Amino acid sequence: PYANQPTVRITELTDENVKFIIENTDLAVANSIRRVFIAEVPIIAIDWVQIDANSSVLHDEFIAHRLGLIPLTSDDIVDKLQYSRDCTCEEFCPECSVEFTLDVRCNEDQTRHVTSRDLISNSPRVIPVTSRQDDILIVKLRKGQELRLRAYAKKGFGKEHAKWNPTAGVAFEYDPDNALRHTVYPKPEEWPKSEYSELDEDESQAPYDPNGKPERFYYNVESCGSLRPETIVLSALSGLKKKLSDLQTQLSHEIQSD
Amino acid sequence: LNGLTDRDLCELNECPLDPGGYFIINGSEKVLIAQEKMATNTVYVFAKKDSKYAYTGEC
Amino acid sequence: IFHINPRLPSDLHPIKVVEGVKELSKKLVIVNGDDPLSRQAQENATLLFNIHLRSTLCSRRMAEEFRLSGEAFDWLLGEIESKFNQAIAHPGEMVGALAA
Amino acid sequence: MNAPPAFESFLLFEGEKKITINKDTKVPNACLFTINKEDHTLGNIIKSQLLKDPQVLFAGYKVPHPLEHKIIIRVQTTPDYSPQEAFTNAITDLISELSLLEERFRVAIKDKQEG
Amino acid sequence: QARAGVSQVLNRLTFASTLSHLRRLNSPIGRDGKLAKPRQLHNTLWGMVCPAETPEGHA
Amino acid sequence: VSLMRVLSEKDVDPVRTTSNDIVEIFTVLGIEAVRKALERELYHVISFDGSYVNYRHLALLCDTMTCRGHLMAITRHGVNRQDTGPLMKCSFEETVDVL
Amino acid sequence: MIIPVRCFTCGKIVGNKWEAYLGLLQAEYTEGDALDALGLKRYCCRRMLLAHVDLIEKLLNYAPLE
Amino acid sequence: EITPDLWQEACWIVISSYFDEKGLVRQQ
Amino acid sequence: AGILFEDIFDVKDIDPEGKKFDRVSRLHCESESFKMDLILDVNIQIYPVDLGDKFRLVIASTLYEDGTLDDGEYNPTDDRPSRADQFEYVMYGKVYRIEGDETSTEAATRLSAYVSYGGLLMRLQGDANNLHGFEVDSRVYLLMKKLAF
Amino acid sequence: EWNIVESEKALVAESHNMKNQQMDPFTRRQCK
Amino acid sequence: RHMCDGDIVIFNRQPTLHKMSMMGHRVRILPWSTFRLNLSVTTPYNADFDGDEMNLHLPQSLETRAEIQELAMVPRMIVTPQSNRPVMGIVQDTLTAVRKFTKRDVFLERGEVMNLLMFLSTWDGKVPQPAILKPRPLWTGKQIFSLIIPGHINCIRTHSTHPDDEDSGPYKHISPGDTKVVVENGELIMGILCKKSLGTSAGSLVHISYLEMGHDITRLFYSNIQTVINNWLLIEGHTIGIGDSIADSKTYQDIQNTIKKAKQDVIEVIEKAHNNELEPTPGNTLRQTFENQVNRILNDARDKTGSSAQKSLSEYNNFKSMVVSGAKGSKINISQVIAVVGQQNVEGKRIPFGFKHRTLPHFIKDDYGPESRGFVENSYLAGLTPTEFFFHAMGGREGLIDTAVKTAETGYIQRRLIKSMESVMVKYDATVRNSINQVVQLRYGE
Amino acid sequence: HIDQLKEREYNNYSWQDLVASGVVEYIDTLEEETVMLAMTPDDLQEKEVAYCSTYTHCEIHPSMILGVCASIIPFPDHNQSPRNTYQSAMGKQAMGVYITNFHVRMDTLAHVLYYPQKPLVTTRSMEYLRFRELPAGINSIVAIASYTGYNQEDSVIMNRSAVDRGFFRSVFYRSYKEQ
Amino acid sequence: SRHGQKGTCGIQYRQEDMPFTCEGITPDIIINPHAIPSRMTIGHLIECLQGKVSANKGEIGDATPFNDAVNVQKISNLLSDYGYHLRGNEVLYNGFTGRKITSQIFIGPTYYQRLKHMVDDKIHSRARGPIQILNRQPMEGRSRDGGLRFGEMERDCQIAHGAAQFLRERLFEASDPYQ
Amino acid sequence: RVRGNLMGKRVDFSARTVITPDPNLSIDQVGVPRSIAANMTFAEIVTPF
Ligand SMILES: [Mg+2]
Ligand SMILES: [Zn+2]
Ligand SMILES: [Zn+2]
Repeated sequence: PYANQPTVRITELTDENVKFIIENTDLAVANSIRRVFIAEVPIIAIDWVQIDANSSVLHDEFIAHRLGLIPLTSDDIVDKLQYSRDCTCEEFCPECSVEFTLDVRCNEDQTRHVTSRDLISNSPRVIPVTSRQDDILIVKLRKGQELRLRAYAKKGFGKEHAKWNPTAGVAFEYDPDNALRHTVYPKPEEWPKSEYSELDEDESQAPYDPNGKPERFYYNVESCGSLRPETIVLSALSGLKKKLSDLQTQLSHEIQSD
Repeated sequence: LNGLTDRDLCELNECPLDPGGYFIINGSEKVLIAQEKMATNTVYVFAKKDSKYAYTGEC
Repeated sequence: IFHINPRLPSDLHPIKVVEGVKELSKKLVIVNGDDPLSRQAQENATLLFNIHLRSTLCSRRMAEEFRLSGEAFDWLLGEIESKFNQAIAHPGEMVGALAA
Repeated sequence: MNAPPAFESFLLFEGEKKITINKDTKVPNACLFTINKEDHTLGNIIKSQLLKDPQVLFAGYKVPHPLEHKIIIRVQTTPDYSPQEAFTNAITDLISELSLLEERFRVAIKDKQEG
Repeated sequence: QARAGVSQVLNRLTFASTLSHLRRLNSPIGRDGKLAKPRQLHNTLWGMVCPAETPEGHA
Repeated sequence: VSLMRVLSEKDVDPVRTTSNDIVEIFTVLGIEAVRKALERELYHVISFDGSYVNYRHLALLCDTMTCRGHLMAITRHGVNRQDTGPLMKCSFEETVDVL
Repeated sequence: MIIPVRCFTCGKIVGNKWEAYLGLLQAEYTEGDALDALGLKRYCCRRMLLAHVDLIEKLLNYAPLE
Repeated sequence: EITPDLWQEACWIVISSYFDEKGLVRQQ
Repeated sequence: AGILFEDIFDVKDIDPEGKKFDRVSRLHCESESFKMDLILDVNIQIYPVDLGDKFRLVIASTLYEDGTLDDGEYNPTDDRPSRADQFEYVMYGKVYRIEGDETSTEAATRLSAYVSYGGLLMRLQGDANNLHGFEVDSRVYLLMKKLAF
Repeated sequence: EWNIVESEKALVAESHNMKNQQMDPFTRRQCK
Repeated sequence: RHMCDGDIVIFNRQPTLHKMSMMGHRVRILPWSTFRLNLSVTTPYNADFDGDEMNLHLPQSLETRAEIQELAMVPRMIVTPQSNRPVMGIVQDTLTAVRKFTKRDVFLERGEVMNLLMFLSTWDGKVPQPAILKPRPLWTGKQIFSLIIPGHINCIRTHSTHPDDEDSGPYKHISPGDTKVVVENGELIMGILCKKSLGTSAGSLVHISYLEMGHDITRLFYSNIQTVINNWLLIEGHTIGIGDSIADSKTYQDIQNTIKKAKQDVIEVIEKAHNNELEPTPGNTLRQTFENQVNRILNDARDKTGSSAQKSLSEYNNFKSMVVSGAKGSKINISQVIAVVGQQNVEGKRIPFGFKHRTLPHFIKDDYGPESRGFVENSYLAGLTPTEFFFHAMGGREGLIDTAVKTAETGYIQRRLIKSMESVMVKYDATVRNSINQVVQLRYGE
Repeated sequence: HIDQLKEREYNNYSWQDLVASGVVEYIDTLEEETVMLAMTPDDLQEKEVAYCSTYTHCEIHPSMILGVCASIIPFPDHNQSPRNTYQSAMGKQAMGVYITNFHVRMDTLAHVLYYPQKPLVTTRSMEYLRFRELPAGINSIVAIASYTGYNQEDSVIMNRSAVDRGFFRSVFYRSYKEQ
Repeated sequence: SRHGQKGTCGIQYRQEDMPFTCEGITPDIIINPHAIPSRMTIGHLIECLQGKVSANKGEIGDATPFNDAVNVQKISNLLSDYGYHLRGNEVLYNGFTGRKITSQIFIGPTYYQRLKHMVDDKIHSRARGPIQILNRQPMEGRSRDGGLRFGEMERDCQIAHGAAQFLRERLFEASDPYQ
Repeated sequence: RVRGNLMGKRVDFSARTVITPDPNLSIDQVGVPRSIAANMTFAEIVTPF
C-alpha cells in the first residue's frame, strides 16, 4: 500500500540536453513530470516593456512581442527572486525583478541589426544567451530610425505563457518494442525501429506480455539555453514536491476544520 | 510610373509588385470589370420555341 | 419484468384475456357520447387499433408465445390504456403549421 | 475582448477554497474531493497512487469542463479505512518517492560529471 | 436605367485577391435567373476562363 | 391526358386506370377522387428519395385544398378568394389590392 | 516579415540562426546540409528557415529620411 | 534538335519568358 | 453446490468461417461423456488455446463453495474461499435464451443454452437432461481449466 | 542558379535511368 | 438583473425550416466568446460549426419563461411529428468511437473502466462484475455501455454489416460477426452499435428510450453516451491518412483489367453501331439505346471496381470503419477515392459536344469513347487527366447551380405552403377547423 | 530556342522573339475548334495505335488552364471540384501582407499577418503569381485526428503555446476620413 | 487550408495538453478525420505527405497539378528513408495520461490560412438600444447597435410551437410598445 | 409594412455570435459568453424570499 523505489541513469550529459532513463515508476508520474517540465518551471523572462520612442517600420507591439521571447539565463537567480504578484512593494523592485535597457539608433549609412546584445541589463548574471553562435536578431533599423525603451523581467512558468517555457522539446518515450500492445500496428514490418529498441532486425515487434507494467521511461529534455537541463529537472521535481506539500497542508486544514 | 525603375517606385511610396491598371477616383481604387456580350457582325440562327417563329436569324 | 420464463405452464385463463380485451376496447374512447352516431364514429375511428389489439392478444398466442400471467396481463392492459390516452391529440395544437 | 487572463489557471481567487471534501450518499465510505485551479498534473499521479493501495475500492478523477479549472476526485475505500487517510497517505508517500527520485537523479548527475 | 457594378472597389485584402479582381469578368444577364444554361461551365472555356474559380452564392 | 375517352374503350379496366392529373379527374370522377389522387401523387413524389412523411400531414393538406368543393390553389388566386378576412389576405400577397 | 524568435511547434530559438543560415547557403553549403549543420534535427523547426519570407528588406526600402 | 524526354524543365522557361514580357494585368 | 454443469471438453476447430476479430475466436468444442456441442468464445490473446487441448468447463451459479449467492459486484477485498483458485480462466455472464426442440405435445429432448458474457457468446447445445439448472435471466460463470494430460 | 542546375541534372538522371517503370499509382488515357 | 446561469433562453438558427429549429436552452457562462451547444443538437439546426450564426432571444416575463420551459425545450422536443423518429442522433466521431467501443474484441482494465465511470451522471455507485475475472480482471465495452443505458429497455436492431444469409441458416442467436443487436433489461447483449440503433431512425435505441422513459432520462442518456465515448476515444484514437487509402497492389491489377474490359466492350459496341448491327431497343431510338447501353456498361464496370476495392480493405482501415459506422461517408466515396471516380454526367446526360462534334479540341471528331465523354478512368489518389479534370469541374458546377436554384425555390414553396394552413387547429370539440370555424376533418388525421 | 531563351535577362531575349520566329501562335476561342490540339509533345506523338497522327498545335502545359486563386491550390485534381471552388473563392479572404507599402496606405479594413511563411510545397505556376514573395498563411504541423471532441463537426484545436509564440498572430487596421 | 477545409477554432490547449510524437513535436492544428471521405480531398493528404518529406529533406517540393512524375508511392519511398512511416502515420501519446494512442495518428506539416472573419467583428448584443424615427423599432446592423430581425419563418415556427404568449411578447412587448 | 414591420420585426435582447462544439455541455445547455450575458437583462420582480 506504498509507492516504489525508482532508479535513474543518465546516458548523455551535455550543456544543451540530457538523455536520462527512469525505471520502476508508474506511467502517470512520468507523464506528470513531463508536463511539469514543459509548463511548471520557474524562469525569468521579459514581461513589462516601456517603449518611449520607436521609429522602426514594425508595429509598436511587435518589439514587445519579440523581446518577450528572448531567453534569459537564470541558473542561480530564479530561485532567489519572488513572483511579482506576491511582492510587498510598489514598482518593479530589483529584489523581485531585473531591469533592462535598449538604446540603438542607426546613424551610419549601413543598416543596423539590433540584436539581443543591445539589452544592457543592470544585473551581471541575468543576461541574454550571448556569454559563450550569433545573437537573437530583434529588428533591423535604417539610417534615420531609432529604438529606445526599457523593460523589466520577472519570474513565471509556461502555464502562464510560452515565454516561460525553458524546454524546447521533451522526447518522452517508453516501451520501445510494442510489448504492451498499447498501439496496434496494422503492418508492423512497415515501421522503423525505435532509437532505444533492443530487438534485433529480424523480428518486427516483441511478443505480447499480459503481466507487464510500463517501466523504463526515456527522456530527452532539451534546454533552450536559459536553464540547464539537469537544472530544469531539479526545479520541476522541486516544484511538484512543493505543490504536493501545499495540497497536503490544505487537505489537513480542511479535515481539522470539519 | 511608365517603365520606371524600382528605386524611384520605392522612393515614391510605391512598390514594384503592384500590378497597377486601376483608376484612382476620390482616393479609391476603381477597377473596370470586363463585360462580355454577343459578338457583333455575326449571323446567329436560334430556334426559339416559345414564340410563333420556328427559327430566327439574329445579327 | 414479471419473469414469465416461457417454459412453464402459465396461469392465465382465455376468458380473462377475452374480457380484458373487451373492457379495454370500451375504455379507449375517441368520440365521446352514447348517441348511435357517436358510437358509430367511435367504432369507425378506433377500428384499426382495435383490430391490431385483437390480432396480437389472442387465446392461442398468449398461451404459446407470451405465456403472460394474470398480473402481467393486467399490467399490460394498464400500460396500453395509459399510453393510448397519452397518444391522444392535444386540443389547441396548430396542425396546419406542423403539416406545412 | 473577453479572453480570460493567464493567472486564473493556478492562482486562487478570494473566497475560493483550494480543496473541498463532500461525502457521497449512494454508497458508504465514498467522498468526492474537489480541487480548484489545477489540471491533470495533480490528479493523475494521485489517481495512480490510490490505485496502488489495495484497500481503495474506487479511484478516479475527471475534468468537468476544460475551460474551467477544477477537478473532482472520487475515492471509495473499505469501511474500516476512511478515504481521507487514504488521500493523505497517497500524498505523503508520493512526496517521499519524488524526493528520493530527486536525490538519486542529483547523485547520478554529480557522478556523471568527470566520473 | 444603366448597368450596375461595372466599376467596383478593388479589394486590397491580399495580393491574390487583387490579382483575381483585376482580371475578373461579369455577365450582363439578370441576377438570379431561372435558367441554368449560361451558368454551367461550357466546354469552350478551356484555357480561357478558370473552370474552378467562381463564387458560390446567387451569382 | 384523355382518361375520359380511354376508360370507355373495351379491354381497359375502368376501376384501376388512373390519370396522373389533378384537374382532369375533377371533370370525370369527382372531388373526392381528386383528393385521393392528389394524396397518392404527393406520397409518390415525397417518398421517391427514400424519405418518409407522416400521412396525417398529407391528409390535412389534401382536405384543406379540397374543402370548398373546387380545387383552391395555394397561390394568391385561390387562398385570397376564400372568405377568411381582409387582414389575412394582405399578409401573404396582394396587400393593397385586398385592402 | 522577420525571422521569429522561437519555433511555433517546438520552441527552440531560431531567431539567432537566419543570418548564419544565409551565410552557410552563401559559401557552398546547400539547404539539406545547412539545416543539420546549424543543429536543427526535428523537422518542425526546419520550416522556420525554409518557409520564412524576408519582407523586412522591402519595408526598409522605404526609408523615412535620407 | 528536338527535345525528347527532357521537356519538363524547358516547358516552363517559355512560361517565364511570357510572364516576364507581359504582365498579369497586361490586357487592361 | 451450485454446479449447474460439469464435463470435459476438447477443441476440434477454431474460427471455421475465418477469424473476424483479433482477440476473440470461435471454439467449436465437443464433449467426451455427455456428447454436447460448445461454441465458447475465449480471449485468445491473454489465454491462447490450440487444437486438441482438453479443459474442465464447469458452469457454476456462484464462486463460493458454501453457495451464498453473491449479489454481483466487484469486491477484490474478500478473504472468503473462491472456486476460481483452481481455474486459469473465469468469466461472468447472463444466460438470455434457452432454445430447444419442443413440440405441442411431448416435452423437449435437446435444449440449447445461449449465454452472453458481456459480449462473448456460448451455445451449450445438447440433451435436455443436464440443462435443468439453466433458466433465462440468471447469472452464471464459466470456470474452465486447461488439462495438461 | 543552383536550382536550375539541380533541375537539369535531375532531368538528365531521369533520362539515364530508363531501365523499367512499373508503378501502380499512375495511368494515362489511350483512345482507339 | 443580468443573464445568470440556469435561466431559460431560446437559441435559434437563421433558417427555421421546421419545428426542430427553435428550442430552449439553459444558460451557462464561459470565459471565451463563442456560442456553444452539444453536437447532438446540431442535426436539427443543420449547423456546421464552420462560421455559422445562431440568434439567441431572451423573454422578459416569468409567464413566457415558464411557457418556453414547458413547451419549447430540447429534452421534450426529441421526436418530430413529421416522421415520428428522433431528430437528435449521434452522427459525429462519437458514433464511430462508440461503434468500435462495442465490438466483441474490446477489453478494459480496472483503471480505464474506473476512469470512464467517473463520466456518468446516473451511476448507482457500484462497480459491475468484470466479464473476465481471471487471469486478470478485464471488462468489455458492451458491459460498460450497459450502465449507460437507463431503465429496463428492450429492443432489437441490426448492424450495418449484417449478412442477410444469417437469420435463415444456423447461428441466428449467436452471430460470428457480432451483429443482431439485442438489448434486454437495458443491457447490451449482442451486436455492434451504429446509426441503425443510435442514429435518427425509427425504432432506434434512443427512440425506444424516449418512448419508455421520460425526456430527462433520454437527455441524461445522451449526455452519458457522449461523455463516456469521447473520453474513451482518447485511449482509442481515430484518424485517417494515406495508409488508409492504399490498396494491396493486386486490387490495382483487378481494377485495370476491369477498366480495359469495359473499354473493349464499349469499343465493340461503337463498332457494331457503325456497321449497323445494333438494333434499336424497344421504346428508344438508335442513339438513345446506344447511349443507354454505354451508360449501363460503364456503371457495371464502376460497380465491379468498387466492389473489388471494398472487398480488399482491412479491418484496420479508417474509411471502412467510418462508412460502416455511418457517421460520415459512404461506399461510393471509397470507390471514387480508390477504384475509379466514374462518369461525369451533366443534365442527366454525358458531356455534350460544345465544339463541332467533339467535347474538347484534344479529342478528334466523332469520338464517343468513354474517356472522350466524361468517363474518369483514374482516381483521386492517382491524379486525374486534365480532360477528365475539366469534365469533373463541369459536374461540380452543375451540382452547385442545382443547389442554388433549390435554395431559391424551396423557400417560396414553403412560404406558400405555410400561408395556406396557418389558422387550422384542433378545437376542444376534438375536431379540426379553421378561422372561419369550417370543419375540415371531424378527427385530426382521420 | 530553349538555349537562346535560358540566357535571357542577361542579353535581351524575350517572348517577342519566339512569336516572331514562328514557333508559337495565338489561337482564339473561335479558331480553337478547327485545330488538333495536343496535350504533351512527347507522350502523344511517339508511335502507337493510329489515333489522328495529324496534330497541328500543342499546349504548353495542362496546368495553365487554372486561373489565379486556383493555381495556388496544390494537387487540385486530387480533390473534388466544389472544394477547389470553395478554396479558390476563399483564398481572396486569406490575410497577410497585402502590399509592401502598407504603412503608407490609409485604406479601410486592412489586415496584415506578422509572420507570413511560404508554403513548403509550391506549384510551378505560383512562381509568377508572386505568391511566394507575399504569402497568406503559415505552415503548421497538422495532425488529422479526433483528440478531444472539440474538432468533430468542422472545427480545429490549436496550440495555446503556439499562439503565445506568434502563431497566425495578425493585426487589424481601421482608417477614418473626416474634414 | 488550400483545399476547402474551412473551420473555426473550438478550444485551445497548452503544449502540455497537446499530444506529441516520439520526440517533442506537438501538433499545431487537429482537423476532423471525418471531413476527408465525404469531401474527397486526398490532395490535402498528399500535400501533408510532401510537406513532411520536404521538411525532412530541406527544400521546397513541387505540387504541379499535372506532372506525370509525382505519385504517392515514390513520395512514400522517399519518406521511408528518414526514420518515418512511409504513409506518414506516427505514434502519438495522450497528452493527459501519457499513454500511447492505439490508432497511429497521421501528423505532418501543412500550409494553413487565416480568414478575416473574426468573432470580435461579428459578436453583437442588444438591450433596448436606439430606436428608428419612421417606425419605432430597433435599428439594423452591428455598427449602429441594432437588433436581430424576427423573420416570418421564426413566427411560423413559434406558431407551430403554439407559444402564442412568447410570440405576442416578441412582436409587441420587445418590439414597439405603444398606446 | 405588413411583411416588413408586422409579421417580421426587429427585436431587442437578441444576439448573434459564431458557434463551436462543446461535448462537455448537455443537449439542453448553451455556452453563452460573458459580454452578451452582462449586456442582457431579465426583469425580475422583487420578493422578500
Ligand atoms: Mg456551414
Ligand atoms: Zn518588489
Ligand atoms: Zn520546430
